[PDB]
Amino acid sequence: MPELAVQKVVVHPLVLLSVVDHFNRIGKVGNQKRVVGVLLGSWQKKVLDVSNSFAVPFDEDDKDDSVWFLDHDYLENMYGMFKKVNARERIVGWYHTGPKLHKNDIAINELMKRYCPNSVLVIIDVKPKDLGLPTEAYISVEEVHDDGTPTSKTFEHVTSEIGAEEAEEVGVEHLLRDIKDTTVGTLSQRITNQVHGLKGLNSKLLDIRTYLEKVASGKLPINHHIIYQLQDVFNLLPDASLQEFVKAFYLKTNDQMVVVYLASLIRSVVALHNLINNKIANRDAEKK
Amino acid sequence: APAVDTAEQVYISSLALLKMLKHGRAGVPMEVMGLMLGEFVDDYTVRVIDVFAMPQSGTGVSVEAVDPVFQAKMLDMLKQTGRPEMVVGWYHSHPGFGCWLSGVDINTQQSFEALSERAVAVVVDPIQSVKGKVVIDAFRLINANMMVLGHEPRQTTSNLGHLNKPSIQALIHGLNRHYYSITINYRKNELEQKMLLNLHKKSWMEGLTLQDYSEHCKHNESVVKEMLELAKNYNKAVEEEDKMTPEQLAIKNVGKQDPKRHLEEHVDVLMTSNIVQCLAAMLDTVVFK
Amino acid sequence: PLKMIKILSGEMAIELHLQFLIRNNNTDLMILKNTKDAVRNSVCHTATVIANSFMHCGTTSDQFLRDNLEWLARATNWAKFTATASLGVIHKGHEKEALQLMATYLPKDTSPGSAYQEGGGLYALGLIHANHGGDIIDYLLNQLKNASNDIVRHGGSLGLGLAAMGTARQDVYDLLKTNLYQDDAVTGEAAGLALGLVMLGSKNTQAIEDMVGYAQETQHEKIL
Repeated sequence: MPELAVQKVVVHPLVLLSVVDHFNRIGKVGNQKRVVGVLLGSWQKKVLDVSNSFAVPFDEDDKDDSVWFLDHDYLENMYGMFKKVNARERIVGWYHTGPKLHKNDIAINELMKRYCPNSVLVIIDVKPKDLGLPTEAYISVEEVHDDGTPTSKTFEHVTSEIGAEEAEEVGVEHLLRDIKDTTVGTLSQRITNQVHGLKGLNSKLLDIRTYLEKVASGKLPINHHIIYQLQDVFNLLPDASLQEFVKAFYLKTNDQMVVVYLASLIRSVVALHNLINNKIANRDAEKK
Repeated sequence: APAVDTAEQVYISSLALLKMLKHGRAGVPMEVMGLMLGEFVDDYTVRVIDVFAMPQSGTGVSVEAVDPVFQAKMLDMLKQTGRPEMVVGWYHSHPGFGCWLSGVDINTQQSFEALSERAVAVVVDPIQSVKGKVVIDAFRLINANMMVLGHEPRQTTSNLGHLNKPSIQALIHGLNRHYYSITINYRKNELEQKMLLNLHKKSWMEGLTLQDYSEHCKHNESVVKEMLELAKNYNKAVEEEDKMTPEQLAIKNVGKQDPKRHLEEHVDVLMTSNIVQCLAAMLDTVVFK
Repeated sequence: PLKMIKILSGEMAIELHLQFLIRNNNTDLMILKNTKDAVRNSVCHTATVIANSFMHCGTTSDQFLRDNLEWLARATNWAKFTATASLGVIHKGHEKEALQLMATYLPKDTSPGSAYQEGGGLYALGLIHANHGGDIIDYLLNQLKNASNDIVRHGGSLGLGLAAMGTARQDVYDLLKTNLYQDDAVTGEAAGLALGLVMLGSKNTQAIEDMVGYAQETQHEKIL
């Protein structure tokens, strides 16, 4: 079966909310036993728009990760209904509720591929992963590594971003009781983003180093691409130059200051003498 | 009856609200409808958890769309998942009619009422979901015997009791002759918010990014040239301006806003470009190094 | 210091309050007729029965009882409950009348006469009796416990809570608690509100543990 019609995967805010909400609805499982559900969305496009998700009851044990239940029958019956809603809604792939992928996920993937025409395994997390994306999208690939590993079926990442639809986007604002200090439209928002940026870089940066250690000892298989990309980052380095700002901002501001002060200087004598007569008047006026 | 029919202030969750707006939008002018899954507590609290939709048609809402088969079919799926939900009511979208309940829409609401005594009827406006204001209302049917004896303010008791006016015209007139409209509240949860607020891993480096000198230079050139033009104006302006009231000074110096303010606006735009570049310039070099 | 014992108990205090109010009172028939003509049975009526009862409060007058006999009879629904309930706000103090007048409405006389009225009496009673409660509370517990429908149970639980106010004791709390556990449709808001009333001005470790723990668990609006 094809996994083809993807080069990008955008995911709606609807997708995430549906999984936390659905956890209570089914059984109040709460990621005690990981859930896999259908991932619904558009087709006949290069880009993948994941419009929607619904849960399927799938419990995978915590004794063992090779045993699971996946409710097949629900998938065929839910199929006919999707057209009643809209004819752009078809089964694109499946969702994993995290916290992480498994080797076991290849086997879960073969069953789901029969239904889909463009299966993808997108891990939508029940916990939001950081302030970054709470979603990572992956696609099943047959590849060899020059680590002395013959043919494996594994998950290589494909770029994930968050998108929205015209109907949905409006609805999100109304619902929200946050105002956004992280809007990123203007200078005020932009300065916050820079502080956070540094913190983001640090969180990402640690992982890269532990991965390098694992290969060294605490043996882990080398994904060749990762090592190739790492070395590239260090070589571009140059040193800094210039950039500065003018005295001009102040000049304008001072201009405003003169105008008021001149108006004040004529007004002063008038305003200050009169005060005593009005003051007396006020106290008596107040009583009645 | 006036002695047990009260209005149902509907708490609408993110999963229902978004679903309904999207479904209507794509179909237009084909109208979509469906049953709403939720739970009923109080004698007036309905939380609308989630929705699924019924058959779209090119005449829109009709009797033909409503069959017990679709509903019955759904309920079997509800058991299998182990979701409990009973039916709270039904929804529809009218791009082709106003908020007033069309003659086929009342027929459809009566059938749905036989199944769940407490039934709600919702107009969605998919068209309005394109703009930044969205107007949607929920309603509840009122009985013919109820009107004569009770009168429509009986639905208003022991609940929120906000009665909506969706402009004048057909919408208001149809409201009055047909149903009682009751308000919308949004259910929220902290977790639900947190999902929405989330951005990107990539934005982390985005700010950091060292803005090209080239682009900066384009901005710098653009800023000094406007400034020079305005500078003259600024120069004439200061000879006068002995009086307060800055708007009067704007007519005098010519145009909306003072020329001092125009120069500052430009100085500030440059300042913003400069702020990202210079901060970024040192910051980048030190951290990777 | 013997009369000092009385006043502290609340018996005396009611005598004072009722006398001042009844004697000086002003009550005009026109307000009642104007309202009567305008709205026959409505939500508007609901606000009126409580409100017009407040306007002429602390009096023993028959005038209300005779004139808005017709109001009570016209009413059904939530409007009827308020109308019965509102008799307690008029007869604030009035110790002897408080127990007798309400008695009929209470479940030991009428009960399948209208559930709305049946709860309404229990609620009226707690209102008059509040913060002079000591004798009343036992009677209120027995009544609430016995009848236990939907409607009567809500009016009972809210009524008992008012009379008992500030005792901070397990005996009223336990009865109420049991009502909170069923998660019955209407009673749940009154039983939760009630727990706080009785406990007032003092705390108990069991009281706080129930209110917070059940709030998290439930997603039903009235208990929360």
